[PDB]
Amino acid sequence: ADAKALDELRKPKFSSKYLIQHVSQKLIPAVKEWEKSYQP
Amino acid sequence: AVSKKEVLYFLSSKDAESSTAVKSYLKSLYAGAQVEATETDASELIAQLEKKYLSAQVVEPGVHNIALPLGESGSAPVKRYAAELFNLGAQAGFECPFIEVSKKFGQETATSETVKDVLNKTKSYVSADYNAALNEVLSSVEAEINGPVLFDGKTEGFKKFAAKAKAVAVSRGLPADTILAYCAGSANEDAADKVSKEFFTWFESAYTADAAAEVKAIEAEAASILDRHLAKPVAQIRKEQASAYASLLKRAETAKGAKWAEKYLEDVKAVQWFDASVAEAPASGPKVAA
Amino acid sequence: KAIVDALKASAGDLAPAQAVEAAYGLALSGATDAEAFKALFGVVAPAIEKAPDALEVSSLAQLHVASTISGAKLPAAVGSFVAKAFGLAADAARLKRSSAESALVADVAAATAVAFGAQYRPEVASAVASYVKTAPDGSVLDIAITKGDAKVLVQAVPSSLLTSTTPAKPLGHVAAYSKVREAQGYAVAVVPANEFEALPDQKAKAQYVLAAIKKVAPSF
Amino acid sequence: KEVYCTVITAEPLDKLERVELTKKAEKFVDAGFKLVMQEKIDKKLLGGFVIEFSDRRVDMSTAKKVEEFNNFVNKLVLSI
Repeated sequence: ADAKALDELRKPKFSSKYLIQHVSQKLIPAVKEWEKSYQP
Repeated sequence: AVSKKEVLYFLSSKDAESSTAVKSYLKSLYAGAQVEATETDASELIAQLEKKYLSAQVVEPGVHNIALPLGESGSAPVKRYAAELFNLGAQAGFECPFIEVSKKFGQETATSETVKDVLNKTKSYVSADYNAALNEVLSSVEAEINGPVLFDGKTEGFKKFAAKAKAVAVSRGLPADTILAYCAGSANEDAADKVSKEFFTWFESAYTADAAAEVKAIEAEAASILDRHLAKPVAQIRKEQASAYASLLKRAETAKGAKWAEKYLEDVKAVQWFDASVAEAPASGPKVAA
Repeated sequence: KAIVDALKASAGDLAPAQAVEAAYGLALSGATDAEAFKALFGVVAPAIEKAPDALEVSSLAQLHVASTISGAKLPAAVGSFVAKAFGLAADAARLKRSSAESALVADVAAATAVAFGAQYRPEVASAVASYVKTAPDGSVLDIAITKGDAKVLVQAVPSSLLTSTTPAKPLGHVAAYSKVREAQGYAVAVVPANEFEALPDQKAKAQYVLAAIKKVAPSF
Repeated sequence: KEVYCTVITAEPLDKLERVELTKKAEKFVDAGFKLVMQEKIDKKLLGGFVIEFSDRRVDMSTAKKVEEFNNFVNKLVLSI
């Protein structure tokens, strides 16, 4: 309950870090298959 | 979890939720787990895009851990703020800002053979008051030679412009005779040391003059946000901020299963823990277990 | 020989992160005194077994250097874990590479393709993509060449690992990176950039690379 | 039964770089037609080649690859 920790109380809360991670988990595996299937 | 490339960026990082998953990954390797192979592929367009979106996961908690020195007297809170952003960029995989923006110039103008083109491809990275002050000096040299000034340098028509654009740089306030001698150096290390100490005198006066302009804009933004907010009645304020809080919780609760929205609402619970642990003992603050 | 004899008895006054950089600096300085490495690893190996997450991976990789060069063995739970933490701390030096080292490593990998014979541009660049074998601890080696079972690693050390004076010889950590791969089966040919980029043309850069491989592995 | 075309590259070609390009462009003509060649240099291309077939153009330069790379990345990040 109370008296959580220190190493997880040092977390900055409403930073992005996971909307950034949501893009890179849906941009990087979606652009890996773009240049392996790429013809002009 | 980490995908073996995020954990390599979070080794040198020092923010809390990245140091929590590294210490969880380091505890697994002690318990007989095999480290996976680092991927020997993903060509230079994909690799610099992974660097862009992995440095952004080290920068973004690190920016929120750096207190802005708003409304402080002196340069040392501004130099603390710039030094915290330097060590954040060094942990996120960036080099010095001098090395990282000069790499940006040589990347933007790899194919530009005329000096009018380097003033038109590096327009986003140089000041528009300094892009204009080098376009007027360009046309004063473009009128004399009656020809496009080429981006070669050993042409004598180049240093017709380069000795005139150096006069602009000292007019703007930056010693270009000191900056050029730092990136070229000298033979002896004793005379390279006194041009180093005159370069970093400019450099420390450059980022502190740039961090303070970033602070003086946050000071001016919060002052115009507050004076717009102090002109309302309180009942308008209480229902405008309860509407924006409710519009942003339903933005996070309609998206479920996403890692960002689950961790968003876990932080809404962690703010409510902070307000509950202060109400138990307000003279001591939040209860930290030790 | 008095600094290392001071560590034989007073290796209980040191923190476990302080005892790593003592033994790492002894293994880099060529210490044979195993009574120090018996004492210095008596600080760290209980502390890693106490909490493995306490030391950072930059300090855990210095323990894999120290337990390899003087050879003083760690526990099997610790030494297997610390060797895995050298693969992690080597890729973080490779992912966050200075990009003038990347401009150098891709230049040394090209000049080691010219030395093994490639006079055209599609046959130079087809070779440098084959030199990127994975190290056995999980890492990535940028120039890893194999002829049968004899492996030669070419390591480039730009300026950050060179001494800042006028002789400009490489610092002690490049011998750490050599002798750990050398215990993994490689013949490390170290090429410094104060010497490599002083050459005027690409085939002269190839003969300095090939002189560095023949000096280390004479069959190549 | 030839095909007149001109190839613009970034650097002057090697004799293995030419034979590697020639069988790569010979599937852009739908026969056993030997496209003869013509070499041109433009280092505004960041490596690669363009084949000016005088009716059609195939842009396999990397300067068009990195420019079509960024346009694909800038469209996913506006949707994701």
